[PDB]
Amino acid sequence: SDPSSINGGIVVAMTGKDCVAIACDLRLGSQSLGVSNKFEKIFHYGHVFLGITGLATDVTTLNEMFRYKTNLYKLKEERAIEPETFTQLVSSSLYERRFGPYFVGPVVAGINSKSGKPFIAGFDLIGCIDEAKDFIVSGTASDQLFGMCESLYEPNLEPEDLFETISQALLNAADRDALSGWGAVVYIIKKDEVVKRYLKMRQD
Amino acid sequence: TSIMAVTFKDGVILGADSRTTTGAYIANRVTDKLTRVHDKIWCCRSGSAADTQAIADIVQYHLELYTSQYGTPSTETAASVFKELCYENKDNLTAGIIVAGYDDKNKGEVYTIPLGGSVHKLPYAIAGSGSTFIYGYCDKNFRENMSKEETVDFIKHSLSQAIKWDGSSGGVIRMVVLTAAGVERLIFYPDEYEQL
Amino acid sequence: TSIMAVTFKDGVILGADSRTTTGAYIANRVTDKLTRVHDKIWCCRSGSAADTQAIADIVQYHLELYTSQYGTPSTETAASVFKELCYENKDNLTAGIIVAGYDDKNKGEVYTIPLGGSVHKLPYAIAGSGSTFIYGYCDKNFRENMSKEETVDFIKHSLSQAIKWDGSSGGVIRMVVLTAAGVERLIFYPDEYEQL
Amino acid sequence: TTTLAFRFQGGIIVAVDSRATAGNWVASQTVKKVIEINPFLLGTMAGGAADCQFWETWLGSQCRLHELREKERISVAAASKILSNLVYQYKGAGLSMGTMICGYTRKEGPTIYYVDSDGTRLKGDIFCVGSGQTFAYGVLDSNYKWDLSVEDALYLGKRSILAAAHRDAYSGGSVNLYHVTEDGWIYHGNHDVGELFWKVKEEEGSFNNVIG
Amino acid sequence: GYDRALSIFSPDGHIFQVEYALEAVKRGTCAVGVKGKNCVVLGCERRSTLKLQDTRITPSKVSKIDSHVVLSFSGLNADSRILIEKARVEAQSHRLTLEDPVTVEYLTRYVAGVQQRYTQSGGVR
Amino acid sequence: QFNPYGDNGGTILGIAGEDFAVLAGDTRNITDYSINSRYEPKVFDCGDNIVMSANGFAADGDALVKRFKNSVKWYHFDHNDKKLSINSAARNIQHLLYGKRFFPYYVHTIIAGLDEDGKGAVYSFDPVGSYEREQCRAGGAAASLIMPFLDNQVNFKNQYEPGTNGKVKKPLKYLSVEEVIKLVRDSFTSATERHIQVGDGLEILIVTKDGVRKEFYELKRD
Amino acid sequence: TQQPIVTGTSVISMKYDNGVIIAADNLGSYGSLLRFNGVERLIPVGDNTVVGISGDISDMQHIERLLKDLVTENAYDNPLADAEEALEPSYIFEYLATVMYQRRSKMNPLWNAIIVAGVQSNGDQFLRYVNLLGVTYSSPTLATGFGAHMANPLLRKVVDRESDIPKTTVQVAEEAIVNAMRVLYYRDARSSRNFSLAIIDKNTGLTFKKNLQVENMKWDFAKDIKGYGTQKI
Amino acid sequence: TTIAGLVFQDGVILGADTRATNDSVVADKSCEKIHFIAPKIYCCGAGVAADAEAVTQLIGSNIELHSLYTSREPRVVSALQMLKQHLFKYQGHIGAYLIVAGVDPTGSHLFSIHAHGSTDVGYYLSLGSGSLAAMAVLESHWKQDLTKEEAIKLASDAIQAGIWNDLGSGSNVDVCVMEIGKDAEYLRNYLTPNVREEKQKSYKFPRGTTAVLKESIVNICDI
Amino acid sequence: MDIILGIRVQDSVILASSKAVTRGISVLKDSDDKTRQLSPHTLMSFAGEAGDTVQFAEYIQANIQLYSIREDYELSPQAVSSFVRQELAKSIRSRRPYQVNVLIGGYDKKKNKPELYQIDYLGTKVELPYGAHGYSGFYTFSLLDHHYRPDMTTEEGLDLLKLCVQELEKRMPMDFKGVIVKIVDKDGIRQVDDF
Amino acid sequence: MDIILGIRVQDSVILASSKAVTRGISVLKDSDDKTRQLSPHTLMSFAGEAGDTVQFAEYIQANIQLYSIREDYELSPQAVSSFVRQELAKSIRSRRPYQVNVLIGGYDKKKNKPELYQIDYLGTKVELPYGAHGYSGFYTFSLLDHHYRPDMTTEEGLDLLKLCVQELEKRMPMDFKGVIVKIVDKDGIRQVDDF
Ligand SMILES: [Mg+2]
Ligand SMILES: [Mg+2]
Ligand SMILES: [Mg+2]
Ligand SMILES: [Mg+2]
Repeated sequence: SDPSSINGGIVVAMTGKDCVAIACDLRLGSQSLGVSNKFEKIFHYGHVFLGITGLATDVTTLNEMFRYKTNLYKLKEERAIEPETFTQLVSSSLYERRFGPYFVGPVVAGINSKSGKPFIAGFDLIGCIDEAKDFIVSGTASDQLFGMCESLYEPNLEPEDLFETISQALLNAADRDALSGWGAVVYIIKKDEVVKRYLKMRQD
Repeated sequence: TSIMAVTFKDGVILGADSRTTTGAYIANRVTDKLTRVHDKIWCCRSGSAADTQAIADIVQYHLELYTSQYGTPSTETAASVFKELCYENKDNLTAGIIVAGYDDKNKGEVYTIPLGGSVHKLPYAIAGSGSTFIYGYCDKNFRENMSKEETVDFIKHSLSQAIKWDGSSGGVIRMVVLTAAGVERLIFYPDEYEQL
Repeated sequence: TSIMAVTFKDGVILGADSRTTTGAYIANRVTDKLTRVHDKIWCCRSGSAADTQAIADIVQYHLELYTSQYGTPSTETAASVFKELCYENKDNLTAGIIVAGYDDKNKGEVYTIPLGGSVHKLPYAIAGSGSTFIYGYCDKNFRENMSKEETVDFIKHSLSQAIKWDGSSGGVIRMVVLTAAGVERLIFYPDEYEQL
Repeated sequence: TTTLAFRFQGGIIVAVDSRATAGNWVASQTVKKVIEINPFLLGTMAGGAADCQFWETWLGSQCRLHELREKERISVAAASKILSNLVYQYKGAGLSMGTMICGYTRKEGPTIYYVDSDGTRLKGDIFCVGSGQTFAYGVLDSNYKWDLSVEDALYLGKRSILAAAHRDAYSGGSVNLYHVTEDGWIYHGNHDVGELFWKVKEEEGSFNNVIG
Repeated sequence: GYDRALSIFSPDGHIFQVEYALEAVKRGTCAVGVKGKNCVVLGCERRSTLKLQDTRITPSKVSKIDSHVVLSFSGLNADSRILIEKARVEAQSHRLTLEDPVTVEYLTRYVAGVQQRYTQSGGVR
Repeated sequence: QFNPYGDNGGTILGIAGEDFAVLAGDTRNITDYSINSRYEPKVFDCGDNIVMSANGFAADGDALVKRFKNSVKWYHFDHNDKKLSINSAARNIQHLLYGKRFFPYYVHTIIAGLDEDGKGAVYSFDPVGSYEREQCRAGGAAASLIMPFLDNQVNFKNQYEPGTNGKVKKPLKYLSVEEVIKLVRDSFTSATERHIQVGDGLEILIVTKDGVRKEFYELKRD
Repeated sequence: TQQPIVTGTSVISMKYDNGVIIAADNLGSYGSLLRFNGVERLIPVGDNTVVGISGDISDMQHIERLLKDLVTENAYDNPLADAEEALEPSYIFEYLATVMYQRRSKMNPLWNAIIVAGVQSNGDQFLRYVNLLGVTYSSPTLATGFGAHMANPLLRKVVDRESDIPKTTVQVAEEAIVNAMRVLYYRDARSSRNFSLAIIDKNTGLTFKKNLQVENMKWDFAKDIKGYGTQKI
Repeated sequence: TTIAGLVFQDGVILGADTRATNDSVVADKSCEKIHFIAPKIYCCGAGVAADAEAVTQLIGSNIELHSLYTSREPRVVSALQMLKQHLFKYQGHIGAYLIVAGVDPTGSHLFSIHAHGSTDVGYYLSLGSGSLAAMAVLESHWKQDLTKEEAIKLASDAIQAGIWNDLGSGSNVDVCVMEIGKDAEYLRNYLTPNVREEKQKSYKFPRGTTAVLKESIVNICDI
Repeated sequence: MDIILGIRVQDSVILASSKAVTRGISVLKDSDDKTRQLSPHTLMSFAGEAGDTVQFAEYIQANIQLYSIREDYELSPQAVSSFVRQELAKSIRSRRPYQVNVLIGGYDKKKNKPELYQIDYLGTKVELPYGAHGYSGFYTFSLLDHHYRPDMTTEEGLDLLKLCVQELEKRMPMDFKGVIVKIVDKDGIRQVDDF
Repeated sequence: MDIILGIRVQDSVILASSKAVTRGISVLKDSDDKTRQLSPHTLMSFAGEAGDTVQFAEYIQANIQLYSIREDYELSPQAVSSFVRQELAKSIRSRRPYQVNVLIGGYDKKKNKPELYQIDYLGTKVELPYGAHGYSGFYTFSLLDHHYRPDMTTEEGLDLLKLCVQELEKRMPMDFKGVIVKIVDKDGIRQVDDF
């Protein structure tokens, strides 16, 4: 009945030294029934990464919407959109549906190509921006993620250390949520290389 | 309903209108809401007519049996018996009762028992739907140790206004005077009190 | 809320308390409920604060535009504009407004506009939650063609009682005097009016 | 929750998952859903955890009193009916129970009774109860035979819970196995579903959909 | 209710009401039970003081408690009907709850228990 | 309509070591968005080397603890001052809770102590009396924030040995009392940051063969 | 199950170095009608305890009678009724807390919030709260209703933790209580100007102050406030 | 949320806490609830956080265009009128509760604004779940002709009362001071009374702890 | 429980009752016998709320068996049906009523006649040549009205019953997993094992 | 409508859809084809609310056929599924939403690969090796998880499907009256007439 917890799933994002990480589980369900173990929740538009939890039809719809908008942005601006600007575009787009909202929990992650500054942001379903220095959490196990991140996180982690921290935060949070899990992906993002890693986890 | 009781120098006076309504229909225009539980202990009834009559009949029984054993009860004792019934059966009662009485020791006393079944001893009390419209008037015009004639005028003027504004109140203004001299009934008709 | 407007020999006086509540919390204890729609046409507001402010702002706009075209509007005209907004939007408004004004031709006039959006021209009017407690007092004490000092006392005593009994009313008593001489604001503090 | 029990040549297999949830939140992965009524009788937990624990512990007390008084092992029929008659008295009050009472006596042989909080009492060969019951039934129905060995039957019960643990969001954690014989039940271990899944995937060639 | 202790100990450690109940049994018509290898036989005396009796309808001395268990008695006839009724009810109650008919030992133990209860309950003989 | 239940917030945590047990709880008591008390003890010594906490609706929590303490007293009278073992205490608490099955004590109960072999023991109860022995159990408001962290740091879930890449699990080595207390403190500090009902103070009761000891630590008061 | 009819608003209280202070206004409200202006809601029990009660007044009068009956009962066959076996604050509280929890457990509560303030035999300060649900708690400052939201923040600035209690004198504590009562009069629509205040001190005993008034009120700034936005007159 | 506003000698000051809470969990520990409308007009936002931000930005945009059109510096009464008329139109469905303060050619002003569109004038105001705690402090200590140093003290004290005593409020204190004839000074993290203590342990993992199925390079570069 | 049918022919009563037991989502059993022998020549089939059906049936069975032992005599089908009706009629104004519908098929050894009684959960009794409970009558009664004769043999009664079950299997949405069929005549009660 | 199953094997997609149409009390039909050919190598099966299912299916069919004529070209299965998803995603925030769940089985002639897409009424799209809608997955997925291989032949896929239908016929309460089975491969769409 609650649209934000029909399909399930989680996203977490973290900052490190000259890098950001964003990660998500791979489950899509119909309440108790597991439907797909390949439903990725992280997308990218140039060098800006967008994770989206919540109702899966809206996750797909918003991805297609921001692809549309960032493509037109690029053609007109003659440059790729930056994380700070994209964050405002996500907020605007969500708030324009104030009284018929998309049931989602978006998360932005990326590095500003000109300043080199790591950037993360989270939103509620109507576009309120949370621009955290440390970490952003989203989804059906957001409480569990808050608990993991708040203890596991320390600032200025190197990319390969940050990978371990965000992975362990996601995995152990997902294992305490019925509607999350069934595989996981972690993106490690630096200024001009991005590594994607699929994690091995319990499949129940 | 508009009811009040007022203490004065020689004792206490209870006052009431005579209207009983079922919705907007006046079921009885000459109701007697001033009721006797003992020789010089009376009460004014508001709320459910069934409930307040049932209570008053039980109290009258309790004070009659009290009198046979222990002699004349105090007004405080009568108020206590009313309170006991109202408080213990608060879930199944809609009763707002003012108890007024005359002792020779204590003189005129007034106790008000609202919906909850609490007791409040007061120099005067007002109650019933029509009382809302005269809180201002009664507070400005009441004095302690008034004469009989002044107190009759105070009650007459007060209930006149309560009747004027409240649709649920109307008819005749009945009064009962309680003093050492005895028990006096008074009645005041519309043509008298409306022109005040 | 306790609000009133009273006509007298030289014109009209509007009076109000200053309490605004959200449930039992007093959100503002120094509210100004006497509001200006034209130079010598004011109103008292009761009901939804949002609604009455929205209405009063629209009326002020209508009378400003009236004045640019047709000269000074009558108090009756102001009451009519208020009524039109209240009556046509009765389903979406909770507004109880008293309109008071001074012409040189008509002198002091008072119009009350209750919830339904009806209009009633009166010698004086009372409204707001606290007005229920002073219907008796106001009816007994109002006279036509009072002096300024008598009318100020009448409003001060009346709203004093309304404040005393109504939890929703309180704070300072604000007043606005409308005469040929001009517009005078008055304020009365708790230590003054509580001892009356 | 996923609980199953089935009769076969070598007695009864009982297999259960270990997960308990409160909404989406996974409260426990280490729940004991087989109640050890006595050394010869087992019961399964589904619906209300307290209702199943309390009244099947109580059932053990009534079975003990029976054999003291009658100098003989209580039948599975009589044990199950003590419980069903008890819960039937409470019908309407809001008890929540779905359980298999499992035993192996001389006079009856291996016997399973499905007992339930609206008063149902059914004898049967195969039962599956819980949110993941439909998944377990699929594996059971297609592979069940009377002439299964004890080893193969234990695996079938283990594999059927795994099927449910994978698909059903409210089932998982670990698999507890029991084998009921005439001389009593025998515990066949706690098996983590995480470790079991990968083991079964590789050895059996199943779950090709899942990347490992 | 009538609570009077009728069955009580005497100085010599006897309960006279229980012993006087045995004297009522001594007066009753003779009953005998003999078990063979694959049967049991119950024999009963019928006193021939009473002729003109209707033997079709007169209460028979042997009573079925269930289809597999019988009860005969010696003593007060009216008293025996109360024990027979209670036993018959218990036999059906046992079938209903245990899903098995009573053993002969169980049924005996029940009837014997009822008899005992009436030797230390108030207001009963 | 009269609602007989309420929510006084709070969070509690029980951990069973090798030869010890801890039961920790925050000292904040709340209703809605108001603080009732910054120091209202929630974990109690019940005698016989058993510690108890009934978190949730504080009136039912106080009632249950009071009744259990009394049950320990009467166990001594009735059974010749025999020590009530932790397993026996647990079963007794089930009957206290299930006794009100149709008007429950609205609490999540945890007890801690030592079993009859001297090993650390924690038992966990739902409101109507279903119970289980456990190694690690958080209860109350911020339980969802604490348990994932404990799975990872006590039981070493999802942690494997470097160089093997998933093939060899990190071995389950035994934690000392000092190590457990560090994890308790860090759990509650993290919970305090992200849960509004958790804060003010942390009281930990430690149970060993020597007896029951107390430790108190400040938490953020916002 | 009932609903409260005639009601009393906030009871506020705090500990200081040698004892406790408790206060409550003299009003019995009938919904939004300020019906009864002479209601005493602080009820002393002996010379060492004061019970402050808010909520339903009929239930308060019942509790008042229970406490009066408690004192009578304690005196029965008790030569030390006015000495070692006198009623303690802790005894009175536990009794009330038992009654409150039992009544809620029969789905028929006494619709009140109660603060028991007093000083024990050994000189220790006693201050504890109980309500219609049987919920209990203790703190250096306690308040009911609106007092919880407005008085506690002010009183906690004086005594923020246990170690602030020995540093707080009776003059400072009373001052804080009196100021809190003024703030409640400004901001609580079901309060009154008239209140009672009780001090229970381990040296000077029970001082009960009746007919106090909120004074030194700031209203003068109201004259300059005009309209709700754009109005200049 | 605890937000407050009060006036002093030749100015007005706003205060706000920095905690955002969805249900019982703290979503953000350092958010800005004092919103920019114009260079010398600011707005404290309570209620629904998105609504308070969105409504201030829309009115702030329209105020800027108005300022350019009229060649005059914007007035607080214009921001007030535009906000209330917008909020009234939506009948409370935009759940914004705001305290608006600023300096303009007319002088210094302080208003409150409720979700349904009612406005109030005040010398000291507070809104949000911590308003009662904040107002207790303001009613105790506010006086006429406060100095700037006294005003900042009182404003932060009012917000602190909310932080400590309201579970809805927490973390740090933000302040904005608007004085006549001066630039407005926005003092974010004016007070920092809730820094987390150092942790007992370090939870940094050994490298290789996490099991990995697959590794791949993501192409983010233009074709 | 779902379908229970009854048909009284010349010299016997035939009762047909479905085998399925469904608990919401899954069919838990496909061989359930929804009947109890009350006496050697009286059979009762039943359908209604889970638990209550069997509890009621076994309670009736116990009482009739008690009567048989006490009197050394079998009650007539009419007498048994009146006893059952009264218990259901008592039940309907209880705190929690038995939601159980029954058919009672019996052979009266005194009159040498088969008898079928239909009793619903309210205690509404009717003697019929053929009967059903729930939706079973909606599908089958048009066939029974057409083909039924009072002088039918047992074999003709079974053939007419097959036609009724075939119509149920065609037009009913639920899979009731076939029927167990039992015959009540002068020799007692027996089950038709192939149907 | 009730059960719709899909399985993608080596070189084809197999869709199995129930034949029953029930309107409350009675089964009105037992030969209903719950599918439409969208293009020569794309088939869509459907289940959901009465009326809306066929109206939606035929509306999609018309639009894909229109595209085919305009461009003289067959859209890929992926393209068709994205078009169908958008229409359902548009629908869910309408005045009255289409309550329709679909499976799209297609053979991509460019890539030489079978493709199965599962789309629910909300517009939730997933590409799968096997899929179902409603309660069908609850019974069948444990069997498919066990036996499925990506290199299965069409004959092996049909045998695995028979096992799924047998399990449905055993444990489902409703009689869905068997299934029509259709195969989508490089040669187009054909119906398996004996199943
Ligand atoms: Mg999971
Ligand atoms: Mg699972
Ligand atoms: Mg009248
Ligand atoms: Mg706080």
